[PDB]
Amino acid sequence: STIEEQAKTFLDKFNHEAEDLFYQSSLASWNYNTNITEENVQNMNNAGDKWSAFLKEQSTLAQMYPLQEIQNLTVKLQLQALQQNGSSVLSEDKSKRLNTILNTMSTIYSTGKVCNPDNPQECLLLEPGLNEIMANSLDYNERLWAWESWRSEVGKQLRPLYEEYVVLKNEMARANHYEDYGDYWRGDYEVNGVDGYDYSRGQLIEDVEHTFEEIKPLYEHLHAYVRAKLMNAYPSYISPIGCLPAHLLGDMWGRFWTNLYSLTVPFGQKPNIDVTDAMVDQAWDAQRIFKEAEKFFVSVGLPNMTQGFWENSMLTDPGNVQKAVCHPTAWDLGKGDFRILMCTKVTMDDFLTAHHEMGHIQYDMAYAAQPFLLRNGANEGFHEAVGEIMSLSAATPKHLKSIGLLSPDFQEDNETEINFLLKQALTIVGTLPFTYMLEKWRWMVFKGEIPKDQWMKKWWEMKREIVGVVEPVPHDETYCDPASLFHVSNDYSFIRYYTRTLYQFQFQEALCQAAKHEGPLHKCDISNSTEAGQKLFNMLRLGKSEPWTLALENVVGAKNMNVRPLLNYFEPLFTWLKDQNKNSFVGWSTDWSPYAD
Amino acid sequence: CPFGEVFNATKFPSVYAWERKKISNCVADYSVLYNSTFFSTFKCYGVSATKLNVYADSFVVKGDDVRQIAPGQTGVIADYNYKLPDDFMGCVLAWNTRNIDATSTGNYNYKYRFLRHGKLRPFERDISNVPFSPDGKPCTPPAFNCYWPLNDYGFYTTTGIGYQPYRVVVLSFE
Ligand SMILES: [Cl-]
Ligand SMILES: [Zn+2]
Repeated sequence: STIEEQAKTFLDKFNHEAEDLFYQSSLASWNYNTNITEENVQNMNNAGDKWSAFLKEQSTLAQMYPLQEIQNLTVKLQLQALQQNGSSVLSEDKSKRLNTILNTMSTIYSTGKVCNPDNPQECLLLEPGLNEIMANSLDYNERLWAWESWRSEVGKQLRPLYEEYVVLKNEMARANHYEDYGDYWRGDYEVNGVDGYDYSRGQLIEDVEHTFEEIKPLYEHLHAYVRAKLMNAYPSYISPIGCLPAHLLGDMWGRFWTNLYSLTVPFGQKPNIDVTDAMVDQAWDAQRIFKEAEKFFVSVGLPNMTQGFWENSMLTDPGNVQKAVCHPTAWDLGKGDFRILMCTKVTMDDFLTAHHEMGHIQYDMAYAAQPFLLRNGANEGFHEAVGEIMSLSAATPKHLKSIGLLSPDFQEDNETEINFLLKQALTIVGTLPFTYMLEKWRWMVFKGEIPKDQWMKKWWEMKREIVGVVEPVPHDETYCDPASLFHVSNDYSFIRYYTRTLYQFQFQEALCQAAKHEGPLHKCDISNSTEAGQKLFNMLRLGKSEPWTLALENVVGAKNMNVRPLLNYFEPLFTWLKDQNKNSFVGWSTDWSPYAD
Repeated sequence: CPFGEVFNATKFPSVYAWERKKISNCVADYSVLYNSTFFSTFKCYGVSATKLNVYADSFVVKGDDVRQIAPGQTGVIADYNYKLPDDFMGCVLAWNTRNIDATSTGNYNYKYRFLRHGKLRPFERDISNVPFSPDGKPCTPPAFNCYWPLNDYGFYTTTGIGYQPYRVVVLSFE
């Protein structure tokens, strides 16, 4: 009949065929990630590729139905998603070649190790070893060496490939009627039809840059603070009005200043907010941990974990004999099958993680009734954000008491709170300019705005202007530092880490208001608050189904991304920082360097 | 009396090709099954007791699909494989058969129909397996708009109860 009604009768065969064929690949993938065998890892490739095959088939099959002559949105969404040429739109060479570039980068990044000039017989890779140095070592040189080696050895190797990469990928991107590969990624945030809730691949950059401004005041102050705190650690190496030497920021890229805590702590005299001690004392085990996380969700009006979750999941490492990969993950296999893989140790960190990952699970269930193709967080940012709110509520000293982990009569020094907040900032706020700068440069490369021969010039020009950091050694085009970082040299949009990060505040906020929370926004725990749950679940149950803008509305009552909630969460820290910076200088010279002596 | 042959029966049919057993003469108590937390559903429709006096349909569906073996009810199963009248009725019984009807590797015998021109009239049945064109055209899989109308359930043992296999017995009254 009508192309609409006859498309409905395509998606319907697609869902109930994809669902199963996907569950094939999941069950495989799962076997492997848990009983790492050669037998298993091979199965993980059978249904795995049978999936990619099944897809390409149905992709080109779905092309048959004209994007144009449709109107049941839901269907238009699904079809759109499925009709995704991607690789097809290219040649045969200029497609397998791209594919080549990718895998090499991936492996060289994973397989790259660097060699100790002072002892050539020992040479470690990024993780651990290098990452270990960057996180811990307080030796200017030791640090400078790791940072440089990496960007110099594997940095340079990747330069040519990355140059070739940007072309074929743009070629790809432009072919599907996009302004550039960047325009392809921004694509994720797009919405059409649906008046009042629209969004275009421009509206993003406009909104990111607008939002990123209001952060600056906060940023520059945190900056100013750690700078002075650092001068003390590396006396003579730092300028009191300069950028921060990129190799002194606690990790390899300075993506997060977390590890700088030991050096920047406001009140080093105050101790643990750590119940790892108290948990093991009350003889808690894996079960107790998750059974608690379970309780937490139920508390706000959400469901118990499924019987299948308990009897199928893996909450504990089997040690040896059966070796397993332990990165904590939630699994939405389909067919009502929800699982966590977590090699649990009775630690606060893990306890929190369990609240995070079980959050993803709860989302995964919420949107399960949606047709297969619509099962997925509103945008790339939504799922990680939901995950993160959970650790927000669980980490409050309030929740920790009302559970018997935090000793009854412990009070909150405004100093322990400033401690904790700084802690947060090092991570949540440090990574933001870092992020936004990173994907700006990437964006601009794809918009053809950075010439091959001025790639590293423009990188560091922006690290200085935007992020307030500088290179310990100067770097010509022989290098390729942006790709020194996983996400970049492994073809992954990084901007998600910016938007998620905003959302996750807009969320927790909306939810506390609704849970009626009285203290500073950061003292908020949403437990026992069924009223708040309802409001969350309102976006949760949607999946990719409604536009993300609507999805956001359901929770925070607004149609767009707002940073105010994030700044609120940093009010008591922000003011305290303006104080500490009384006599400090706030801002930086792009001009100063560590080097040239 | 011959209820042992229906429940407790080894092999069960797909929903699309459901079985009817005729039982006249024989009188039973109904207390055979009245008392069991083996049965997960057991919703009755217009009765419940013993006056000593009959049709018994059986088949297997997915957990969530059980909803649809009641008068009215949404579709696919009720639209296309097995329709209960709004009028007449007796009872509908189900039990979880994960262990029997499902396997680690996945079990695929059990089928259902999701494509059909028209809806079933109550107690009607359709065992046709004719490639489906949403216009009545002939066919040749997968000729852009040609699909087979029968779908495999594919019951694995590690799925949500919603997706685990359930056996069903419907007792119509005459
Ligand atoms: Cl860098
Ligand atoms: Zn996560």
